[PDB]
Amino acid sequence: FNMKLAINAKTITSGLKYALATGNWGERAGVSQVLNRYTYSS
Amino acid sequence: LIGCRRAEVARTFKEIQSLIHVKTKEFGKTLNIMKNILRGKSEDGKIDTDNMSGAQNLTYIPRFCSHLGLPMQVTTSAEYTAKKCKEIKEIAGKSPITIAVVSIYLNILLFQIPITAAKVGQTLQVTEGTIKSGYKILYEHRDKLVDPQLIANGVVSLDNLPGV
Amino acid sequence: NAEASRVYEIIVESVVNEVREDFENAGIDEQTLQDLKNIWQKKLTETKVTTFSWDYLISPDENLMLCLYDKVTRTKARWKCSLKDGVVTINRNDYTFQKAQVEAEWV
Amino acid sequence: RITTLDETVGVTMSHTGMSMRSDNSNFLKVGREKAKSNIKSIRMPKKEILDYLFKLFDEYDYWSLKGLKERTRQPEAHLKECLDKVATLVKKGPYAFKYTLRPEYKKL
Amino acid sequence: ALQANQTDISKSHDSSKLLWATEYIQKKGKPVLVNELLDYLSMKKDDKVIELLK
Amino acid sequence: LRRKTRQLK
Amino acid sequence: TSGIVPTLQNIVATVTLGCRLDLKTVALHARNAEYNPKRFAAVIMRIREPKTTALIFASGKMVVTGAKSEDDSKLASRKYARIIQKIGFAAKFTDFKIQNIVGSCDVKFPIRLEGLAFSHGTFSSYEPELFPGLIYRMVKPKIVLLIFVSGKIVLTGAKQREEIYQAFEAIYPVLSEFRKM
Amino acid sequence: GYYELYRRSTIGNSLVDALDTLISDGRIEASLAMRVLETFDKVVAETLKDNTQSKLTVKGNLDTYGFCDDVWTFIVKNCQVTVEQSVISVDKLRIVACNSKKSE
Amino acid sequence: SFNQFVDYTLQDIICEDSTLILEQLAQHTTESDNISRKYEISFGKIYVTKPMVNESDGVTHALYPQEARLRNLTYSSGLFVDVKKRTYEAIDVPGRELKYELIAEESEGKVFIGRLPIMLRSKNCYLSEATESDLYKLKECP
Repeated sequence: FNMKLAINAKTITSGLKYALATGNWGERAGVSQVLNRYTYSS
Repeated sequence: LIGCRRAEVARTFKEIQSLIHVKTKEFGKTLNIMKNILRGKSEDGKIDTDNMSGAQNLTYIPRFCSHLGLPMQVTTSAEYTAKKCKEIKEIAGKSPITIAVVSIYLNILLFQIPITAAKVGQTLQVTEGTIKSGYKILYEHRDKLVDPQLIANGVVSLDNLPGV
Repeated sequence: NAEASRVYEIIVESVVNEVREDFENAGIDEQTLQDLKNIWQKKLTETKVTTFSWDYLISPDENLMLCLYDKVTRTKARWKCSLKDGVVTINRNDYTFQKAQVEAEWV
Repeated sequence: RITTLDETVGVTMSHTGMSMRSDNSNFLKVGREKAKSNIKSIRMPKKEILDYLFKLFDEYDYWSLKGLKERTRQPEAHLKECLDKVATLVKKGPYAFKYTLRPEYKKL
Repeated sequence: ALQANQTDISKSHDSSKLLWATEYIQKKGKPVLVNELLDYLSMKKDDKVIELLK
Repeated sequence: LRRKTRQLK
Repeated sequence: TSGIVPTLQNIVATVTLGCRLDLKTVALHARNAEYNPKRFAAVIMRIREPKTTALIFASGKMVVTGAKSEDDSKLASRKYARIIQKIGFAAKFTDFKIQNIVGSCDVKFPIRLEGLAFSHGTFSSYEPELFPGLIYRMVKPKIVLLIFVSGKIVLTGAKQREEIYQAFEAIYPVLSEFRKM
Repeated sequence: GYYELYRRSTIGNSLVDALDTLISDGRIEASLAMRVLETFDKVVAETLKDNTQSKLTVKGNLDTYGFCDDVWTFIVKNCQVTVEQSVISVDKLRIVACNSKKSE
Repeated sequence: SFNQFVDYTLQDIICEDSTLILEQLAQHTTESDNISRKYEISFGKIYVTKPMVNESDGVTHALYPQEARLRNLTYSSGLFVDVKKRTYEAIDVPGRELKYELIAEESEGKVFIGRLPIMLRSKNCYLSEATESDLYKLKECP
């Protein structure tokens, strides 16, 4: 038993990154968008 | 191991053995075979540079210092000490891991960071006796193992290194 | 050696006490135990070993050690034996040891 | 609330991934438990083992392979020769994969 | 050592004696009289194994 | 014979 | 050119007798015999005058080792066969072939191992966190050299005394080219 | 099972002489004598394993070694033997040692 | 919402299916093998670090938002959990319920379980404790 292999930290890291990089809330769309920085009010 | 070495981020045998459960003998024989195969297909079918050589100790120091949480200034001093440590024949034959660890330990006590050898060897999985044994050899040549600029400025003095 | 005598008394006491059941199985009388005990003791004191209460091939008076070995190893000429729970006879003198170390150099 | 680690980030990550430290845990080291035990045995004379199998077969009329090798404690290679010479295995019957003494000597 | 290596034919079970007798019989080019068998195993009198062979 | 490995909840 | 001749340290010679032995008999009637069939399938025996060890197998094959000379191995093997003869077994001295010769020497100056490992990459393997010595696999004669920082060379693999000398005479130049300081 | 090596020691030899002398007298059965020896191995093994604490060491030169059937055999010549105090000079000490792990 | 999630929800999620039990039953083949084992992995408290980044060579250092934007890095922190590894064993007498007993092996360390992206100007971000001058030093807009 190697605890370093039993728990794959990549699972949490990728799932949160992929869901936040795209809007695809899974593994709903458009949940994450590139923040507007055209002007402060935007 | 080959992949890490080709990327200039090479690891050590122990570090890879922490994940893949293979004892040393099979690891070494397989590595020698694969290197021959890659060389064979490099000629008939590049592969290696100065990096492919086993020692390449300077690459280990930044990560080993990070595990101990030292500031970047100490890491650069450790790299200089390890780089110049190959001129001494009494230490040059030692394993690159010990060469890097003892150089790191020498600088740890040079800048007076409160980290004892009991934890330096416990963190980098190196016998404490080996660390202190090697430190004695890296004490007769201290003037050649410390960066001239650091001593010139006044950041470090050689009297802060205990002498046996 | 007092320890050697003490153990020897223990051994003979255990033998005579333990063998009684089998003797009754064979239907031999009680007095035979006393005769067996007596003759055995007289033999021990007759040996006068210790004080008592009473070529390339293989071919009392000989010094002999009978024991058990825990582990024996060698290094290129040098043999190291870790023995335990043995009895030795040297120059008509007997000793008993819980552990023993043999360090001999194979010339 | 959750507890935030105030240590240097590099120090906290020294246990993670390809680390110079080796695990000292004895948990679920199943491979270590049975791999440690190992011993070889030399083939004993046929004249003795052959007799041993007959007393064994007199004890029980059906012997499994694993049980037979355990009781004899001999290599399966040599053991197979004598077992086939004395007994036969019924594979398609209800007592499948079990050797039994041949009828020639059993019927006595 | 070989003389002591030889094992007394008084085996644990009568079946083993028959097994060796059958093996010895098959390795003969021609039929062997009872005399040859009696020479093989130290059983001159009428033994049960001899009957079991028949 | 069982699966020699099962999970209890 | 070098002026230094490597010295032989071990010779592994194999001999056959053409007869089947009873290892237990040899172990019990030989002076210094160690027969443990659980670990190995031979009786290990040693003699003192040439100081050699012999692995005598149940098939009549013998593996003599430890002799410092080609002829000394012959004397050791002959004596081992004679000891087997005096036991009573049918043992005759027969084909004697030296299967390996090990020699050692020192060039008397430090050698930069990182250099041979780089310049000669098709022969040399340098992995210094496993073994502190560089491994040079010469192609002609086919011999393996262990090169160390202290300037000590170990030659192994030669089947005659000529190849071990030939290998060293062919390795001295490349070793001198990489002298530290 | 227990080893029979102790019969070669002083106590074992004396017991054999006693039992055989009685056998010659006809007052003891031969098989009964064997029963005595089998139990003799048990008691000697138990008492030696439990009722001793002395430690002695011998240093010398091996003149002959040997191993077979889990029984080592050393012959140490020109050896010094110390018990627990006083050294003993021995010209030839023969050692017979069986396996510590009793063979079932 | 992010502060609530990091502070309270993360601990709650891990305290729902924290226990994983693997039971190795008797496997009656011989009476020398009649013990039944039970291995348990349990999750304890969860810890979160400050934002950090690990380079290719394996060196980890604190990451600030300005560097993350320029270097195409993800602004995230690490998550650690205390793991307890217990093993019980019991004698499986035929036809009886077992009495599992702790067999003197209870290992009890922090285990990395991934990286959590950090919302800026949150409790776990470096800019929550920064003054106006500090933001200017860090090349952040007040």
